[PDB]
Parts: sequence; C-alpha cells; structure tokens
Amino acid sequence: EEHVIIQAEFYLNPDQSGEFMFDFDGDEIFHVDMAKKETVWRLEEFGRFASFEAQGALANIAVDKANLEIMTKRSNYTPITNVPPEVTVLTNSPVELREPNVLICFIDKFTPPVVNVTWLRNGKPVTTGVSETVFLPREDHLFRKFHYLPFLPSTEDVYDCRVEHWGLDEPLLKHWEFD
Amino acid sequence: SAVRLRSSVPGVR
Amino acid sequence: DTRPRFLEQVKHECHFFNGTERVRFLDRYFYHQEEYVRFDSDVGEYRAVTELGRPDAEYWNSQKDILEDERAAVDTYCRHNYGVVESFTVQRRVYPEVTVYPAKTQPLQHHNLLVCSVNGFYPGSIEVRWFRNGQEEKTGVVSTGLIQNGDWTFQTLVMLETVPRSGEVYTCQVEHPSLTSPLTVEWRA
Ligand SMILES: *[C@@H]1O[C@H](CO)[C@@H](O[C@@H]2O[C@H](CO)[C@@H](O)[C@H](O)[C@H]2NC(C)=O)[C@H](O)[C@H]1NC(C)=O
Ligand SMILES: *[C@@H]1O[C@H](CO)[C@@H](O)[C@H](O)[C@H]1NC(C)=O
Ligand SMILES: *[C@@H]1O[C@H](CO)[C@@H](O)[C@H](O)[C@H]1NC(C)=O
Repeated sequence: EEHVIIQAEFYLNPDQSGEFMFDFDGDEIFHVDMAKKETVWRLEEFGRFASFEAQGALANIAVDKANLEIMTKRSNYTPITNVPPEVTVLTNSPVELREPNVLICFIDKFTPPVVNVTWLRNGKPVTTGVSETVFLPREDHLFRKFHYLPFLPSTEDVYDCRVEHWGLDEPLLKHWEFD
Repeated sequence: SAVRLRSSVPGVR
Repeated sequence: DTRPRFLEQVKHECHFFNGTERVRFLDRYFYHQEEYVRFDSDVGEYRAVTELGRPDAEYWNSQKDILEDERAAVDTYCRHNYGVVESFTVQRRVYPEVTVYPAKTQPLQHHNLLVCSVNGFYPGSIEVRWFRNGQEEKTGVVSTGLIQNGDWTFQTLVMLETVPRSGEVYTCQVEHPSLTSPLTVEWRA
C-alpha cells in the first residue's frame, strides 16, 4: 500500500464540538475552521496548489451531529470511556545555546478530543509565539495533537508542557531543560 | 483545483 | 466536568496502490471508537461491523442512489483528490539535516554514547546505520524511533553506545528517498 488519504470528521456531545480535516499518510493536509467557515491549510504553500469549499464541511458536521443523536439512543446512552494521553516534550532540532529552536509537546493516544494545554517557562504560563494543531486521528480511533513553542535556549530557563484531560486525576507535566 | 468532499449520510432514526 | 460524553466519528478513506492504478475506498462510521458500519469498495454495499450498525446497513443498502454514490467514489473522490494533492504530498521530498555528537549515559561520566541526529526529513521511511572504521556497528544501537513533528517533517535520533578511542573514525550513514546517494557524517574522538 503506497498512500492513504482520509477525510476525518467528529462531533462530540455535550460539548457540541465538531471537526473536519484531511489526513495524508498521518499528516494533516488541512482542516476547516468551523466558526470562521474557512479552509486552513497545514502548510501555507498547499493552498496555492489546491482549494476546498469550507461550506461542505459544515453540512457534513450537521449530519454527524444528527447521527450522534441516533447512535447515542441506540447505545442506550452509553458514554465514552476516558483514555488519558501520553505526553512527550522534545525539540525540533538539536539544541544549541542562543540558537532559535522550537519545543514540541506531543499529546498522543487519548479520547475524548478535549484537552487543556499550557506551556510553562520557569513555572509561569507563556503564550507568545505558541501554536497548535487540531485533533488528529489515529488508526485506533483515539486522537493525537501537537503544541509548539519557539524559544531561545538558555541555562536560565526550564520548560513544562502541562496537559489536562478528563482521563487524568491531575494535570500531567512533562519537563524540558538544557543539557 | 478543488478537493472534493465525501458526503456523510444520515442514518435511520 | 464529569458530564458523560458521546462521540461520533466518520473516516472516508482512500487507499492507493501504485499511484491510482489500484484504489480502494473505505467509508467508516464510529460511535466512540467502535466502528459500527462501513462501505468497502471491494464489496460494493454497506456492511454492519457491529449490531449497532445493522439498521444503517439495511437502510442505506435499500437506497440505490446512496449505493451508486458510494460505488463511484473510488473515481470521483479518491482518484480525483489524489490528482489534486499529489504534487505536494505524494511527490514531497525533504532531505534530512544530519548531526553527530557525543553524549553521556550518566551526566558525571566521560562520553560513552554517540548521537546521530537526523532532522527535518520527509517522507518518513529512512535507514540510519553506524560504522566504525568502515565496518558497520550493529550492537549497542538504540533510537527514538521515527518521530513525527506534526508539520510534515520527521526526525530520529540513532545512538551508538561506545567508548571512543583516539584514532577511531565513526560514520553515521543515512539513506532516504530525497537522497540520490547515501549521506554520511564522520566524527573523530
Ligand atoms: C479546561 O479548563 C476549563 C476551565 O477550568 C474547564 O472547562 C469549564 O470551564 C467553563 C468556564 O469556562 C465551566 O463550564 C466549568 O467550570 C469548567 N469545567 C469544570 C471544571 O466544571 C475544562 O473542564 C478543562 N478541560 C479539561 C479537559 O480538563
Ligand atoms: C439497549 O437496550 C435494549 C432494550 O433492552 C436492548 O435491546 C439493546 O440491546 C441495548 N443496546 C445495547 C446493549 O447496546
Ligand atoms: C503500476 O502501474 C504501471 C503503469 O501504470 C504498470 O505498468 C505496473 O504493472 C504497475 N505495477 C505493478 C502492478 O507492479
């Protein structure tokens, strides 16, 4: 098997969250920002080569919501079982003092697709420059997610990715520091 | 060119 | 928040073999993680995966228009979309940046570990091997495995457990589809 393309959707109650994305071999091609009704390409350049009418995603998500209602009843209101995430913190490239790098917080193998993620520098929340992906599908039908923090490596700062999820009894902190 | 979506189908009530 | 959650997922999958020469469409519906009904182009009708999906299989199979939309999808959906995105996905090639540096199994010791850091490559299939004085070292090799960065690049670290001696030349060798010949990086004690 050479390649797989997947148009993956979900809808979650009672949160009323829906997602729509396309995956190629485990990487996101794009997703639809449901609130803005706009196609968001994972890499900038993708959108120069291709287009997607975001409106069609909204239509599908509406069907998914109706179907969730139906299936919820069929199941006799059997709820999802929380599966807490595995969390790993790593850098984009080998770290050198005062050379711009990126911390990656990889949050894997969890469901439902709801998390609170915070970057901490010296124990304090940081938000400047941060970015994140949507919930990405796994072949076992759990989810994964990436959060990113550009930083200037120094011996002065330590970092943590703090992840909250209903499957965890307390927030999970994964640490990173120089050396 | 345009990516085409696969419709999701309404189930039975 | 302890309110119960309920999740519906749909995955419309296109599977490609030898480009668009052989293509399989798998339309999948899930309640939580449980796949309950699917259309497989190999079959050409919906089948219930669990009892939960029996009503949908039976109804959707009664709707000739739905069935024919599903049957055409290998062409109008899978083959079409492959055409649209293949130039920046299928054909994507990013060569790795390779670095070699010493490390410690314990922060207090001397160096007893060599790291070959392979960063920023696409696609994921890669072969990384260690050589000492031109002979491949296959013992004491350990790795992160293949790591997705989530941004259409991968990385991997491949370690050689060794105590370097003067005179020795170590080489990390990398083979990858973006490369027309092996990329090698030398390190000397
Ligand atoms: C993420 O954090 C928020 C805030 O604590 C939690 O969501 C709820 O926030 C709203 C107000 O913004 C309120 O409805 C609730 O008071 C919060 N939940 C609780 C604790 O009752 C949310 O639960 C957190 N998400 C996860 C997955 O931990
Ligand atoms: C829900 O309850 C009905 C009535 O007892 C039963 O027929 C059906 O099997 C149940 N569905 C389940 C257990 O998912
Ligand atoms: C792949 O396709 C080529 C031309 O499209 C064909 O000649 C070849 O038989 C295929 N490869 C296989 C089945 O090994």
